[PDB]
Amino acid sequence: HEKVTIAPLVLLSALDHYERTQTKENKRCVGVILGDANSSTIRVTNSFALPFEEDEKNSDVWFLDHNYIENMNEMCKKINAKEKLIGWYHSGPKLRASDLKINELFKKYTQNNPLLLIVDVKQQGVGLPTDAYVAIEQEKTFLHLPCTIEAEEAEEIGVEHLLRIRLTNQLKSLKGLQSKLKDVVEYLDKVIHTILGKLQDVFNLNNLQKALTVKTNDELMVIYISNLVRSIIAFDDLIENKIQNKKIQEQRVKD
Amino acid sequence: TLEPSTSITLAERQQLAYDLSISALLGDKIYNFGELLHHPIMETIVNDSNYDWLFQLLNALTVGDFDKFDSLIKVQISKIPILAQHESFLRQKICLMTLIETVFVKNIRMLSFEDISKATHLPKDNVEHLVMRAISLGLLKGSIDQVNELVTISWVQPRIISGDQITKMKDRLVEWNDQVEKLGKKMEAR
Amino acid sequence: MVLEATVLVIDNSEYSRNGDFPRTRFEAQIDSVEFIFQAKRNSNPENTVGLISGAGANPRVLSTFTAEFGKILAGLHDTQIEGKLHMATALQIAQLTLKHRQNKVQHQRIVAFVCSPISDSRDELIRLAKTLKKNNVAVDIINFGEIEQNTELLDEFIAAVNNPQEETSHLLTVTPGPRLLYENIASSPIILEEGSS
Amino acid sequence: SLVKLFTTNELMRWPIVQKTYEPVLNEDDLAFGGEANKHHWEDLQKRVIEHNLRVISEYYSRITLLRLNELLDLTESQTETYISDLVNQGIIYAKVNRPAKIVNFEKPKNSSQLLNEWSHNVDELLEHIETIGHLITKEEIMHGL
Amino acid sequence: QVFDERIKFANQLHDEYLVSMRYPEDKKTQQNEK
Amino acid sequence: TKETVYISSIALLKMLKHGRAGVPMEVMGLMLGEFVDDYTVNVVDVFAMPQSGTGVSVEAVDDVFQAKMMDMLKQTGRDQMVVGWYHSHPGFGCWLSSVDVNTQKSFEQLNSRAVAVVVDPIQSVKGKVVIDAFRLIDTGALINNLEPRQTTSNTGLLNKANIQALIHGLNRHYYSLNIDYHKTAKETKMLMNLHYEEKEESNLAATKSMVKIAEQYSKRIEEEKELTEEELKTRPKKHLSETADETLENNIVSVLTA
Repeated sequence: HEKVTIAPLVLLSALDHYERTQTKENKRCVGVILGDANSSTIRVTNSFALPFEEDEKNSDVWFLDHNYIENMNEMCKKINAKEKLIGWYHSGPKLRASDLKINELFKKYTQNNPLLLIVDVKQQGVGLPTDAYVAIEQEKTFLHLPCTIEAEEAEEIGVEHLLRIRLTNQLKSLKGLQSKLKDVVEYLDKVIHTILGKLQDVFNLNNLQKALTVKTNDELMVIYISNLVRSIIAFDDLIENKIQNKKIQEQRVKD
Repeated sequence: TLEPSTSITLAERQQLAYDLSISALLGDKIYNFGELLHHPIMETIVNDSNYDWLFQLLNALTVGDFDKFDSLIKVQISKIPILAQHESFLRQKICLMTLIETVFVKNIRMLSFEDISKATHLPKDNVEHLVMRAISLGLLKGSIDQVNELVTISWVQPRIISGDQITKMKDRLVEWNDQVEKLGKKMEAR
Repeated sequence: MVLEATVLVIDNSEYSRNGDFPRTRFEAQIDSVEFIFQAKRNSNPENTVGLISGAGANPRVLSTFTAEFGKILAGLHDTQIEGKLHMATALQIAQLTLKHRQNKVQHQRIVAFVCSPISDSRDELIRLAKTLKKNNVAVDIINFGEIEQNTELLDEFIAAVNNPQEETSHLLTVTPGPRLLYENIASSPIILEEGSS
Repeated sequence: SLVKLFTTNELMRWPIVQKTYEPVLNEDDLAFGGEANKHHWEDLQKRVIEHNLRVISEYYSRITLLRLNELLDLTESQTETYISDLVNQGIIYAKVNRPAKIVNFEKPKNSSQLLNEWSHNVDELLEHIETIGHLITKEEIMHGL
Repeated sequence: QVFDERIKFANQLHDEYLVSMRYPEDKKTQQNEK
Repeated sequence: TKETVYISSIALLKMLKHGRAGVPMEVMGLMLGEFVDDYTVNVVDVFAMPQSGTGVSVEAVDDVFQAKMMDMLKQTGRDQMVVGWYHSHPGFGCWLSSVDVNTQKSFEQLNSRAVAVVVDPIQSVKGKVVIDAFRLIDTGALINNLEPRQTTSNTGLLNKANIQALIHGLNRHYYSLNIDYHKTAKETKMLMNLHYEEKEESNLAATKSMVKIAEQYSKRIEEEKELTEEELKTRPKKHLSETADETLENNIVSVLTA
């Protein structure tokens, strides 16, 4: 599959618009992304904002500015001519049912499949909660793609200036287990379709991990053997330094 | 596209059901009767005027009685050579998928010849043949061992529309969440 | 007359798809937009006219406020003439559209052409008229053949926003007598006292 | 239709058709023009044996010589002749056990190969966990309606 | 089980290496040198 | 004298990206924010001006394009006027040219509080952005001779040559300043997203090394044997310690897979 990369310039741009647009009472701020989707790795080097207002009790009322789309063409094209509109982004933690109708408005300006980017403004997740989706023909479905961080001279300089293993993964595995656990509890309470089909894929593919235990410990002892021959070398860098430090002490006594 | 518009009357719905009743019975692709109970197909027609054999097909395929298929399909239908070959293909797939969930406990999906032969009333020569054909179509993965008299079958079919394992797999997620949380607390201490 | 923003709404429903006008009114409604556009454009050198089609296509935003008719005419040919006219969600999204103007001192005005009775309830129009009255939103309702086969469902919307003609709440009805297209809005207080007609 | 039967070949009905229906077999017009009934069937029987051995090698882990001879419709000498030839060509690797009168079609794997395939499953399980994780929000429209 | 004790024996002398080597260097810092 | 100039975290990332247009081609763009008296310059948002072939001159500024963009920024939540503009001088130090003096003087009648910022993205690759600002004089704290710009502290003049020679003598178009950044609590975790999405990549690298576990340790042991002979024939330890460090990272992490 393809890849999606979001620069920290786009990250901080979407996260700052929360307090800039006075977004509260669980609302969203619809932006726009600028990148090159022609390659296999989608990289967004520019982003902007758009005014968005939606009623809480009415999902059929939403405001969008299509005039600002033509305003960035008179600006960005005079600086970077390789910037095009590959889609938009949202500041909400989870998508709603209105995103299906938003794709009809941007399909004329975008020259390719629009990209759906979701950025969590609450920062309540672990790692990179920012996710991306690609709308294709199912009627329509959203194909998720992994999100990475852009590494370039135009970003890491500003990141290092403002700012300056398994234990982290343990908290990440709990998020995947509790997500499926709470989904079953909410399902049984509201009743007594794609999740039920893919749910048993994990159960039939951790009692099954105990059959290879005989072959698992075969390569585990090699790790300790590699550490045993390395442990002897560890003393070679120590005792040798003790001999050198002893010769330094003999010169300090004569002083 | 027939339900929203374009002659939504029951006149075209009863005529369309004649095509699905013949195709779903002979079709070996997705289950046998599984797709009939999900989509409201039989609910749009009546129970009389040669529509009765479609409703009785559910109990005939579920029980597995061979004598029911003789009286269910007369000579005006079974005379086609297609159903003559598919006459034995209906009871082989359902009884094969039934033995998978029956023997399954934790890690053991293994079957044998006596469980398959007594269920389908077929000789051991057809156990390594008719079942092998379903494996090659993508329904199953594991194979059958003729020497040691052991049948090792993997899990492929997602088994849609179950509902019994939903309450059983709920405790599986709790068991997985407790083992990770127990090992996760030891990582913070040391 | 003065500097103001006008939001136009085109009606596309089962009645517009059926026999309406010998010129295929859906194409003549495009000319009806040209009639009011040339009148408001010649009045002031700077004007903002929007286009929103909410009938049968679900609420959408076609083109924003612009002083040229080039992009307005091309977007109408790609729309759909089927569906039903919903003015409940069409008028609510037009209020937020009024904020798209540059100078907020401009007069807010909404001109909508209703050729068919709406199937939506009238309860949402009661609270909508009271909100538009506080912001002084000019309401222009053009009813074509709506009062014949059905009553007025927008009468309750006009009654709550009811104000003298110097501000808002202007209710009009197309004359059933045969006449020219641009003459229907000439006698009505729409293009009167403007640059052209 | 015979192409899709390469994987499902049971060898049972093949000699029945091979001895009855030969439309393109012993009669050639626009390509070979025909040669002889034995020449077209000389390499034909050798290939049909190869189609069955590929299925058994990809299905049966081990099978007795008594049953293998009944599935190949050959003798004991003709059975090991075509099997041993495919081993030298680098196609099918099968260990024939004479005392047990069986042929083991399971190829040996090292400890690193068994643990490598186990690593692909762990990365595959994370794909299903990630996929279902995003389906909760996608299916929230129907659940939250 | 035996391989686990070899790591314990290797790291046991590592901590004692810093104690034995660094201690005699404490007096050379306070004493005045040329 | 010195003062405190606050710059938002979002403004720094945009100025570094704008300066990437080209090294030989100088870039210029506007800024937004507020002020506290004369001693505080708040930089909140920045604007990107179009390029010009005149090399950032007084005639390279377009007020028509400026008025159209600033009116559109009001719908995006920007209530702040223009606090100045930044001009990149890559490859050199922080100094003002003869063109920048005539260009900045033209904006004195428009906004007397405008600030001309000199950013150097070439020398900023070291992890700390080298940047300097220059502000016009609205007086009101000065008139003839006074002492504005409270809280003189932190660094000194530095810069390069011309503007360093005169500080209090001519304060009009140039004088030294300092750079400060103010971040909130929510802006701290914004840059923390670099490190279960990343958990899959941890086991993904272990999958490739699972089949290569025999090949990886084969090159490590044979390398330690060759480095041992070099230490014996010396009668070194630096190259030997580097190999043991890579072996430690390939062992404990590989155990974490179980």
